[PDB]
Amino acid sequence: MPSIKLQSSDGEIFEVDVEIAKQSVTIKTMLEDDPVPLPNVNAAILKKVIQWCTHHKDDPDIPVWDQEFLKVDQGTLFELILAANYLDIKGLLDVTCKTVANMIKGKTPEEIRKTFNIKNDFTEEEEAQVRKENQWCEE
Amino acid sequence: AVGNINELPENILLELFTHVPARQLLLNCRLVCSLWRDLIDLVTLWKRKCLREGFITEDWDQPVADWKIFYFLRSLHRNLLHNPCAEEGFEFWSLDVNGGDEWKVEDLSRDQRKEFPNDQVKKYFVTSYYTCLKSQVVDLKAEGYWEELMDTTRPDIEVKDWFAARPDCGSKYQLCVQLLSSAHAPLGTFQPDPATIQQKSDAKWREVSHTFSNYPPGVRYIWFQHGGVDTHYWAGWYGPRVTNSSITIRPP
Repeated sequence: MPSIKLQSSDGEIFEVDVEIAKQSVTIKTMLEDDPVPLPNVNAAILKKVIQWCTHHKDDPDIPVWDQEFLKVDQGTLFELILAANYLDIKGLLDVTCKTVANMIKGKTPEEIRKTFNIKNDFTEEEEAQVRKENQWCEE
Repeated sequence: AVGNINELPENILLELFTHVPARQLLLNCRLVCSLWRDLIDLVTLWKRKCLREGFITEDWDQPVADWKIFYFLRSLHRNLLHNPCAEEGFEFWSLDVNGGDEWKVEDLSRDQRKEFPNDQVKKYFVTSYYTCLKSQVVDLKAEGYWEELMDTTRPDIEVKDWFAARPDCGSKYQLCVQLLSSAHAPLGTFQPDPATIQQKSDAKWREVSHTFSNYPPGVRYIWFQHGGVDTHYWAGWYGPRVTNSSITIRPP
């Protein structure tokens, strides 16, 4: 009202209030008579992005709503971060990045590795070298 | 699909680390794997935590030996002296000597408020006609400066204080600041030369200032004491006035 058309990576087209879909600084710039295409964002992920943006269109410590909305699996979080990054939507980049950062809080190295299924790259002498460099910072 | 946090772009991983409290990044996250260790040891992560929190801007143009250190110290930076202007009476201060008609608290003139390059000094402490001294001890650990930070980095310790005394004043302004060990044993003392104190005793607000550098390992407390010591010639009902005292720890 007026509305622009957005094509996801897997065919599906979407239309959106032009001023809601300008929380993205990427598309904002592109507007300056087709459908704009988005290689890196698929349907599942694009739908949540316009959603997050419509809820946040009227707007001037992670709001309750943002927390429930983001109660998804690691993998779709990751893709959320990426779209946010590619579309350049600061607000969304920030809560997603925080939400992932909150899963790193309070945990040991082994506990972090396990949450994200990361393999210990390290030799035991490389580990010991890292604790040494962290001397200034321990109690 | 991204099937693992480490398939994210480096730039995003940096962005994530940004939101992890720094202490935890260093102790826990440098250990998770070698990618994380390499990423966390880049200047750019810290450089831009600093930016997200106001400690610096785009026009930052000074060499910084270690950005992790720089970051923590700026993050902890604030006056470590409680109730330095007299917004809450004598709370937090020991009236070590409280002679005469005693220490008072009183309001600054709107004219005298300008003499501070802060708008936010609205009161002072003033001494009586006999000697009056007060004190406060800073507990470094308890203010966020853990031990190995003090010992390893030896960050600069900056002390300031403002007073006003007439040249003719019946009691002379005095200031002593000592660094102290875990035993409360002195590890460096500062008193300003009395000559340059008398020089500052026109009737206006003057700063006095000092920075301790290269102090030894072991510093756990700082003792700060000030007031007026009686000259023994009467010259009025009050002596030095003092306010806006401060102690901070700055990136060295």
